[PDB]
Amino acid sequence: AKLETVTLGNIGKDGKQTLVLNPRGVNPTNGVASLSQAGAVPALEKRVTVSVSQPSRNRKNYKVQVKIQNPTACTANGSCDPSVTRQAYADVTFSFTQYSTDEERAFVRTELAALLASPLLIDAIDQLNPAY
Amino acid sequence: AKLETVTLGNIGKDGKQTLVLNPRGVNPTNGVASLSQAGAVPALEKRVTVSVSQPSRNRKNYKVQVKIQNPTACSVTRQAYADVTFSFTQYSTDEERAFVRTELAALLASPLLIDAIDQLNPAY
Amino acid sequence: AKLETVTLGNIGKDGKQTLVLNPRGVNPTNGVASLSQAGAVPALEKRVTVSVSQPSRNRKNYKVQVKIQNPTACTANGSCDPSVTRQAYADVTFSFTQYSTDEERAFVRTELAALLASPLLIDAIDQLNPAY
Amino acid sequence: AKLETVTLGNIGKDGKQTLVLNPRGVNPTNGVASLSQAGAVPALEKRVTVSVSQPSRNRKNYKVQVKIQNPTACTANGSCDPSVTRQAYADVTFSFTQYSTDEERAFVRTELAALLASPLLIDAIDQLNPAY
Amino acid sequence: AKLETVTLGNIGKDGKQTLVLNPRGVNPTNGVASLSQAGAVPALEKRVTVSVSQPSRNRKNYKVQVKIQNPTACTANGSCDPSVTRQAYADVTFSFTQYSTDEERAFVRTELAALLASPLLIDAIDQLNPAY
Amino acid sequence: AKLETVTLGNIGKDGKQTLVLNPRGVNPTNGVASLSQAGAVPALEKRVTVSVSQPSRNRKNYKVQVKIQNPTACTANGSCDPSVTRQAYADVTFSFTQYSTDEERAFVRTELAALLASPLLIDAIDQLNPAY
Amino acid sequence: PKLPRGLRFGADNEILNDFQELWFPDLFIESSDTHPWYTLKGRVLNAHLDDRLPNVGGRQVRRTPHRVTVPIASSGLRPVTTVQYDPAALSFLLNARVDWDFGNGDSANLVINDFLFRTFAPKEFDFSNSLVPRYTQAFSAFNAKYGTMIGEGLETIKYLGLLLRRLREGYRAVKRGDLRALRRVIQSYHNGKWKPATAGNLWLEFRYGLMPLFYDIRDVMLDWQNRHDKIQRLLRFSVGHGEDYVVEFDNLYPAVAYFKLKGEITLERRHRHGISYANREGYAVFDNGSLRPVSDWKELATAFINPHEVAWELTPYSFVVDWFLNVGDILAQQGQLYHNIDIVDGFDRRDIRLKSFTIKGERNGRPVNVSASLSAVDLFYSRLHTSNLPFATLDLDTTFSSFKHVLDSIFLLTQRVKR
Repeated sequence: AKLETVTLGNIGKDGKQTLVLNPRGVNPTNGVASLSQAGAVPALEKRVTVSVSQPSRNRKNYKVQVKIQNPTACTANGSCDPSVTRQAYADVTFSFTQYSTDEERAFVRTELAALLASPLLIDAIDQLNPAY
Repeated sequence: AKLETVTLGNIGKDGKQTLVLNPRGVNPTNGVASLSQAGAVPALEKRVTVSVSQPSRNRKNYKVQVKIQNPTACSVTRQAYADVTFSFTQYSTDEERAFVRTELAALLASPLLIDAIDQLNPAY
Repeated sequence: AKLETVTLGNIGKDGKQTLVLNPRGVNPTNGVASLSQAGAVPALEKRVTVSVSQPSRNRKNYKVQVKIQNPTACTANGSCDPSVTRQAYADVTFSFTQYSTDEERAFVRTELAALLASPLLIDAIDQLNPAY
Repeated sequence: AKLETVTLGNIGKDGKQTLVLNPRGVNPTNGVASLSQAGAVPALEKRVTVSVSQPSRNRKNYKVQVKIQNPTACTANGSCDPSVTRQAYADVTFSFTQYSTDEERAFVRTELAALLASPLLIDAIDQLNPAY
Repeated sequence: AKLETVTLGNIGKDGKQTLVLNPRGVNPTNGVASLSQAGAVPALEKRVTVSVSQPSRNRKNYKVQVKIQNPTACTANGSCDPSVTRQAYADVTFSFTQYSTDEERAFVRTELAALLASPLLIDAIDQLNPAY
Repeated sequence: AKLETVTLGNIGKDGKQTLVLNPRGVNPTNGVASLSQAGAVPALEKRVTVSVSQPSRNRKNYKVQVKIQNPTACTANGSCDPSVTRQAYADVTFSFTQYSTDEERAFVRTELAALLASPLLIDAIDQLNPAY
Repeated sequence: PKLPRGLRFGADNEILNDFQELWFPDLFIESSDTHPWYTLKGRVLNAHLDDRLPNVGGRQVRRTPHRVTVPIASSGLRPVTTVQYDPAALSFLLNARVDWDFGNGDSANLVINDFLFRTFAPKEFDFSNSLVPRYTQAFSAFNAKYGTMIGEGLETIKYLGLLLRRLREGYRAVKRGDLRALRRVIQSYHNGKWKPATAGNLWLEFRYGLMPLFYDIRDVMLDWQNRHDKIQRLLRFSVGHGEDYVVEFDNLYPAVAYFKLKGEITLERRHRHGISYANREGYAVFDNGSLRPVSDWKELATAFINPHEVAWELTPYSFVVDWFLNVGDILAQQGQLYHNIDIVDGFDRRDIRLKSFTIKGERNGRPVNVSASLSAVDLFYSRLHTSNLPFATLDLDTTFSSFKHVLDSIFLLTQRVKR
């Protein structure tokens, strides 16, 4: 799972835009690898955090956290560069039993990916339509 | 957000199996819709719950939560589960929301997160 | 009373505009059906809610609540999406007893409907003029 | 907001009856005008109260109130005076900010009217059926 | 018959909490009073029951009983119904010989108060530690 | 809590009186503390015991027992040696649930300490105001 | 149209259950394909096949639409629902892994998915002769099996009535006004010649002067609620008998005539019948919109023992009369549980469920080896409401008329209490 340039293909509503997050580094204090949108102003960049939390004697459970934030530019008509106005967060938390199998783990993976591609969650998030 | 049968194809390590999730009753105690395997017994085994909590005195900041649960038996001997929580502000736009959805899907399909989930290896 | 696209035709001062509230759903936690006009910004849309409370043990009275919310745009000369500045609210709560009757229920409905159009309430809401 | 006789026609389930409410005395105790059936006894039976509380410490935010009440009464086989067996009533409110504009106030008015005319609310009201 | 409002102070470790106890009645069987906090909820209302006895036949000494309930009122409990999770019992019992004195009673009274106020009993009641 | 000289204040019935309480050693046979003032005979001296217990097969609560015995020593008119004539009890029991917190624990302590100074307990104990 | 399918309105616009649709619904035919496709993955005779062809040819099942009920009794008993699902042919998926290594260069190994087969469904069967006998003996032992609890309930309820009567005497003494005569009941608990000490007061000598009475009332009314619970649970008799029936499936060819699949399928069919009992008057029209809860039953009992009650210093009379009135209300409500108790509902159910199976492949010298797991898709399930009970029933009206009498008397007694 070496870090390196992540280029996610078609994304958004129409599926036309592409994203290029450059590899920054890894916070050691929590074992968190960080992925960053190519830019200059640290407040103006889409960010992703990948953490692989191994089991301990307090939880005895493997974990993967994947967090993604997108900030809004809201460029102001001058007077200086834009200010952070809105910020979309997403947080995925895979919770595996140590005995887990790569097979089940990939099942959970593609399962969540397909659910996030299906029309149900499409309207439940894009249009915030309660599941009903 | 209509509740109906969901056919997830190309899933697994090699993207071959398929999951048929039929809907159930929306939990009125907290307003959460549910889907479960085709059945019969796996219906009460596999679960996919969806909720969209609108703003409140503690939320502000819509919170869309999607939980997945897979118990493996042979009596349930193991239980895998995942939870996704999107927090969106009131001025957020569906452009933003679909961007976020699609980005998260493209990440889960990207090599890094398959590496970090399937074999559980930190990015090093 | 199944949900579906509600199209109010003529409404407003001169009676020329029309409104299309699209069907969102029903919050089941409180049994509240909701309707919204077509848009994208949750904070910038005309919304309506309908709720039907049956006679509880501590109430023993049928209730119908209908609310309408309309926010102002006040879109700025750039610098981001508009901002909610003003919020017009309307709330109606009709109430009967268990041996209530369809006919006098519709009677009260139509009575209030025509009151809303009579010139008294016209300038009472319109011009804020105390009934005098 | 002058007080006079109001004859509301096309009332009820099929919209054929008519109600004439003549004016009353504007309540000094709270500044609220009153209208009542043409009479005689129904003058003290049926009521339509209208009030407009101006901006204050509690009120900010003008508040317009309309309370309609219709008491159903009956005469037992042997009695003379009619005793009220049931009591209908509904309460409409519009809370409007100090910078509100009259156009939007009338929009709100007409929107509430057109909804009360919409089949959805007549179903949920006249028939007492949750929208489902 | 005790019908006095007690305005307590210096509650908790910080000493910045205050409480008020208003009488709620008397139990004309065992010489018991009742006092509560202002509110309408069992968990949010703290109980104080004092009781004074006199010799009749079973015993030859007085009894001053005092039972205080300080239920833990939780806010988030699935609805707006703050329930109880931890019931705080505080039971105090006295026994005075019929030939004792108001001086002796005041002596025990003040000694109890001072021990409670000192850092002696605080460590055994809050931190739960034995006498090293 | 801990063996130490506890300098009390305001004993008897005035804010000027004080009292010093040195420890007398703990008894491993039972585990109950003992503090009292300089002297030789317990009848002449003033005793306070404390005891703390933790969850076990006996109970499931954190029991804090406190007793204060100040027996009246008579040393003339009959009993030449110090004899206990009048005995006064001070049994104070604190019980709490396994999942309680320190502030829950100190709430009752402050309640009782300031109630013993409040006027209710003063005339309920000293004057023995009936509570019928 | 307003109400869901299985509901209808009453006289005063009250929610009611539509029997004509509940017991005699409109069946409809459906042919909704569930898995009309199968996938084979592997290699057979040195040929990797991964096509996806259909398997379902034609479906036909009769069944009933979706319905809703509402309890038709205080205890919350719901009426039974007529349901049908009688597929013309059964359905069972087989996710097997066929494979066999034959000589002269003949090997096969692959996995099948979403492959189903239709087989006969034995609908024609009836175990009435075996189920009807298993009611008479149960009824006969019923009274010998629960007469004890019924009798203790009958005595408990009378004891409650006696307690309420004594309380009513005390309250009437209060209302008329007297301090010494008010102690008529006080002398009924102390078991001793209690003497006065000073001048008391009416409400003071009644608010808690009757603590033993209050404790007794609470305890025995909780007692009655507990027995009540069981007793109404005792108004239902469901019994069923199950048997095994092995079946054979016709031959089938998942591949293109490359190998035959045979074997056996083990199922069991069980015939069940359940008889119920409730009122024979208001069962059709039971007001679900106006009833009291079950918690107030404990509320009233604990009210007098609650040492937190301010109405004793504002309006004792109102609070005590409301206590009386609500007790009488709950009593009358539960009364309908024992008025004209007879057969009101009856359903007969026939259901088939798989247990085990067997598979045997045979094409040339028994070369196939099968190690699969079976799962059904469609199972015969027919539940029909019936009113004709061709056998002696247990009419439980005579044995409950006493309870009805008691509750009516107690309600009269409590409603007789005036301000």
